Amino acid sequence: AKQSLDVSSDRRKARKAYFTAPSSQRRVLLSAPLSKELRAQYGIKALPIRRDDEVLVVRGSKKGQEGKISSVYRLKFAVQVDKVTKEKVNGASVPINLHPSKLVITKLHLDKDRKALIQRKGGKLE
Amino acid sequence: MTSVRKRKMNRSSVGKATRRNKDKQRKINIQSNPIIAANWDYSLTMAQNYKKLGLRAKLQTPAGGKEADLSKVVKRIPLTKPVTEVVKKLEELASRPVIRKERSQSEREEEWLEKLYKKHGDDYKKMFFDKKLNIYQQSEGDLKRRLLRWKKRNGI
Amino acid sequence: SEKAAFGNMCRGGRMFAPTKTWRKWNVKVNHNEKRYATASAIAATAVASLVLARGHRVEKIPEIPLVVSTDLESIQKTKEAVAALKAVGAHSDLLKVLKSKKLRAGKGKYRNRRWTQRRGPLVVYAEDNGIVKALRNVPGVETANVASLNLLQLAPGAHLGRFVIWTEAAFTKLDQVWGSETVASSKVGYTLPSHIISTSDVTRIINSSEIQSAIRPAGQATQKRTH
Amino acid sequence: VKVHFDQAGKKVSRRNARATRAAKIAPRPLDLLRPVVRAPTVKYNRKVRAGRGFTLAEVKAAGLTAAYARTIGIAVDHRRQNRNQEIFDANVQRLKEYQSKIIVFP
RNA sequence: AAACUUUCAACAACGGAUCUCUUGGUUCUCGCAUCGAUGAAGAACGCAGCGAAAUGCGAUACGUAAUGUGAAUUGCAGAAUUCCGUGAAUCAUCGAAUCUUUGAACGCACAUUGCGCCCCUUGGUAUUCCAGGGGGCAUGCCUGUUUGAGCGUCAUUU
RNA sequence: CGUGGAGGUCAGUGACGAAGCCUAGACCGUAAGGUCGGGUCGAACGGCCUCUAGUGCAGAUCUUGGUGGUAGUAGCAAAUUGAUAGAAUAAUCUAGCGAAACCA
RNA sequence: GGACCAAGGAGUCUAACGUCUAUGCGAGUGUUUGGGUGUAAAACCCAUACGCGUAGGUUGGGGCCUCGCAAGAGGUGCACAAUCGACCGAUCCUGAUGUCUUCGGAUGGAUUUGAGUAAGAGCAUAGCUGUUGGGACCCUGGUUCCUGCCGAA
RNA sequence: GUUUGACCUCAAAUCAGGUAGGAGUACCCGCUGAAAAGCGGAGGAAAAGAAACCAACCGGGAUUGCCUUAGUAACGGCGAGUGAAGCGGCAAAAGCUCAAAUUUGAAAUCUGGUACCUUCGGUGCCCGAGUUGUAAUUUGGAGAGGGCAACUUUGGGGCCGUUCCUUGUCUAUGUUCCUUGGAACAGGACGUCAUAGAGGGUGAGAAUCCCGUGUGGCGAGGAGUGCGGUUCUUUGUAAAGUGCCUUCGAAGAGUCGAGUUGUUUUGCAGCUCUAAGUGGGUGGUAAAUUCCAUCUAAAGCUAAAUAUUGGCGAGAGACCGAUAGCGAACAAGUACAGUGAUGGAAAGAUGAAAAGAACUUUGAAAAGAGAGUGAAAAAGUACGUGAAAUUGUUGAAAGGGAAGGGCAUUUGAUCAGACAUGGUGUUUUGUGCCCUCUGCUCCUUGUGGGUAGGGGAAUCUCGCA
Repeated sequence: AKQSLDVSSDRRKARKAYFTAPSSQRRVLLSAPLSKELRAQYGIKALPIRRDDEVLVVRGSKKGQEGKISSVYRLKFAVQVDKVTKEKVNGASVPINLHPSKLVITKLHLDKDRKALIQRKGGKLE
Repeated sequence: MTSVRKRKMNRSSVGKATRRNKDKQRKINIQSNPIIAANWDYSLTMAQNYKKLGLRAKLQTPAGGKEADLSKVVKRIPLTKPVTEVVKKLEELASRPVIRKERSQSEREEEWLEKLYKKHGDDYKKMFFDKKLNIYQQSEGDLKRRLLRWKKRNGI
Repeated sequence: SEKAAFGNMCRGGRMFAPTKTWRKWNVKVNHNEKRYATASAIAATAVASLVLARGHRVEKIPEIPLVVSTDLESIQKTKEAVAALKAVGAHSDLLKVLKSKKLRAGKGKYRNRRWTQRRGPLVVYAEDNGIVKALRNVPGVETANVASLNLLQLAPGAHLGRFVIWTEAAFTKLDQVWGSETVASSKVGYTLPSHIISTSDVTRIINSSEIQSAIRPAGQATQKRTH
Repeated sequence: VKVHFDQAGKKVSRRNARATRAAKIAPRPLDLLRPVVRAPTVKYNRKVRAGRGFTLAEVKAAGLTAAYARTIGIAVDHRRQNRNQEIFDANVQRLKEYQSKIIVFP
């Protein structure tokens, strides 16, 4: 359990931390676990998701679907993946706001910041 | 949290100047001797850790009860019914002589003594009543002390 | 709040009996009386009809009071100590506690008291050798030095006889802690207190031989109704 | 009206002080070397007690100066007067035992 | 007999009671010590592509610069990142700047948008005159520098 | 007997529906009350042994909120570029808007 | 005193004495100002002080024993009560042996005296309650569940 | 000398450098003060604080705070009641600086300006300040001058660590099958981690999905002398300490005190008077022409233990759950009211996702109706749930200027009203823990428990069918 005094376990404080979080903390919160293959690739379980990479959906009503992230809607703690949309009765399209805890990353978009992050997290990066 | 200041600081875009202190105030580093910093344990107490050292933690007469902590078995009285190590290390360190320097003499005044040594020789009653080169009129025996220090330094 | 219409019946008025801080919170207890309660709890933990009477899954354990070697204290990893309690046979009690995690029915759910669950084994050690870290993560288990022996940990909810596991050195050390007629007390001027009745069974005394000699013959044990 | 709710807390804080001060004073005790002193007031005149400081003359009888003795951690009171023999002698033995058990770093 | 009245039931109204939550209070404990003339707090006026309050800012105006992180922001619109980076972000951090008018409020005044004075810079024919830009100019007290004054006292034939 | 909260316990109940509401539905209690059916409903809640209290309402011309009658009545600035309109000549009716006092 | 209805809404807390009851110990009792300890406002341990208390007879008579089949008889007698005592302190006289001329109380009386001696009972915690004071049930009016038992002036 | 100059005083400076104010004010300290308000001044604490103390003892020993002293002493129409202190135990502990006699063989002291330098400063030079006294030394516990004997001691930097602060980063284990569900984070089966089963989020109760949590690790930038190593220097007849000897050996005056007045319950203040130096203050003491005790007033500083409804932060709660809790969970000191000082509300919940109702049509417009989304509009921005009072329609009944209930019964309407369907005996056949033979295994070792193989019911017998 909670051993440090400087850690707190109040529900009210925790929700006030969660909903009032700044966006730089949110991309740390908006994290998705990698695949078994990507864990076999880099030796690492979960990562902060961004928009350029590719993912699959492992829960929800749209389970067993996949795609590249269109945009990360950090303000709603959510992430619009391309091609997973509800088509309205006008015919227009609106994506389902997914949540990265229910997602599994399939193909990473690797960058120098990303490669250095994998290196600092102990990754066996090729 | 009902002062106007606290509510504005809550609603502000600044964010609270938050620092966490309560974890690190329990733990202390001892900061003073590296030997005690080695044998310090951060687990026992000030009291238990000083006892495990061998140093007397509080001087005298603690209020309350110490831990007698069950070192031995105490049996009932029948009433005659009918038929050191770190202490040793610090003791070596305090026993260790520091590399000390002998307090030498200054060049002008040892030269002054050298003038006196050739003017009078060794005798002190003549050099005590010497005006020239004893203008500070040094004490009878201070002369002896400085000359003996000068001789042990130089010139036997 | 101190000052924070004017009626107890009123909306927004001051309430009847503003709750003040200087109402008594802590309660002074005679020290011998507190020690007596702890002694009765310790004596009750042996019995294990009491432990079943509280509710524990101790039906397959080796004996009572359950005593394990002192080597248990030297375990510093959670999985090993849990496997050790499997090897004991308190596994069913642990599974009871683990299944028993329910959510609190009150408002106090959102007063940081959200979850509730039963209590399990109590491990008594003479000396820590990493055992208290190893059992910290498994739920329902609570460790105690023999010097403390917390009554709240002993008889939770004032129900006597929590399931208690002893280490070997702790069980010997209990003589040091409470004394006997042989070992003194290690507590200043304390004595393990006496009984007012020696034999715990009254029906044994009644049906012994000699009361059964001294006593007139009995009735029908229900009255024969006449008229 | 005041209630000591902090009675549990302040003690903890006080031991924190007794920790933290001790951190700075790491070999030395927290307390000085105080005299053993018999009490006044016939109700208490059989009682012996911890006193404030010894005297000049007693510390001289121990074989050191009080100005140096304050650096050794021996509490010294000038305004006390030594008037009993056995008090004086017992406190001298106390000073000697304290001298026996210290090791001083240069 | 209908209409009306009463009662009951059904459905529909009205109403917000109950239940369940809760970025709110309330109380206790622990640590820390930090506002100004280097212009506080407080007031006013503005600043967003599209804002009313809330927050933030000061004409460099929902900000500039710095540092870190590393692709967003999001109601719409619109830039992008040469993306393997000197780099988005209503991001974090924040140590360099800007800081409108007041306000202890400070050039004098003040029911005036009254009246100034001094210094520095530039230009308009510029040696005069004018225009622009910039910066100072409150009181008390202390120490020192400089300038005086006093029928205060004294000296003044080597 | 009932209510909020607390310790223990029933490895109690619960999205195959908790709590709450309704119930010209049944049952048990002398009663305080409790149990179930059905309907509605959506996320928590109970029994037992104890603890604790801001713990039980019909009234106090009690507090707050909601809704009546009065009453389509009084009456027409009673609250609502400028003002109730329409007709009676530009000197009663219709229309529109619409109270309060008081109320075992 | 009242238009109706919903919710809210009135003997709470604390301090000081007092009875009762329960509990621990017992002529002692009281850990928690404080110290040590800790899984940390919990629990556990406790030095020195302090607080409050402590510092004969007769008649019966619960019972018990003996005898008596029983009825009863005899004996020892708890608590407590009455009597007669005793002693201490007081009470008012006696006023010795001595006596510093005013000191002294020896002895003998006398009544009552007293939570007196003549072999302890208290301390601490909790609960329920009595009186008083803090706003102290709420604002003359109102004052919130049932049943049983007792029940006046 | 009618001149010139020292001073001294007082002015002036758009001269240089500094500083005061105001806000807040929980705690603190002063002043004023009723039936508290007010004023002034500070700080993280403040104040107080190193005895002109307390005591009467076998004496104690700065201040502060806690427990006890103690509801005692004392006071009080000795009425109401008011109401201490010594000691003891504890927390915390810490002590210092001036003012008095000369450095007179050298004002040895410092501000300021300037030039440099390693800049919370240093060095140099020069103005000044200052003898109407700035330094060194000495504050009674003495101390100073010498002398003797010895010993004993040295200071200043750097740098790198450490310590402290502010940060940054890394550090476990299922998203395995089935059911239900719109959504598994539910239920069941099988798991793994744990010094991590605190907490939160993710479309329902998530250790194992995510963030964290726990354990440790690696940094970064500062603060800093706290100490720990290195390194560079520091002496100049420099500074200090201890014992003995010798010679000396100076301290708070409009104060102490006295009277009075006010004020307080003895101090304080005002007015008047106003001292001493083997002095003075204070207290006991008496066998009395007393003795003894105990401090040094009228100058100053000092951490810590202490208070803290304010600030800056944390962490908690047998607290309240939207008429409660702050007035304010919400664009609350807001809207609003008052000329002002001031007073001061009401107001939380769509859904998992707005997926917030495309399109057709009525309709000025408001509102509809088809249609559709959604698990649910029995969730439509009037929105969780949706009670009562009260309203509308329909049905039934009753009434005709009828009011309500209690009992008891009809009539009408209506509801409930087996997942009941077995037992006993006999008989047929078949099967197995039935029979027989051959085993294995657990201990609680017996009046045991589990379990295998083949055979048989041809005969018996039990159970089952």
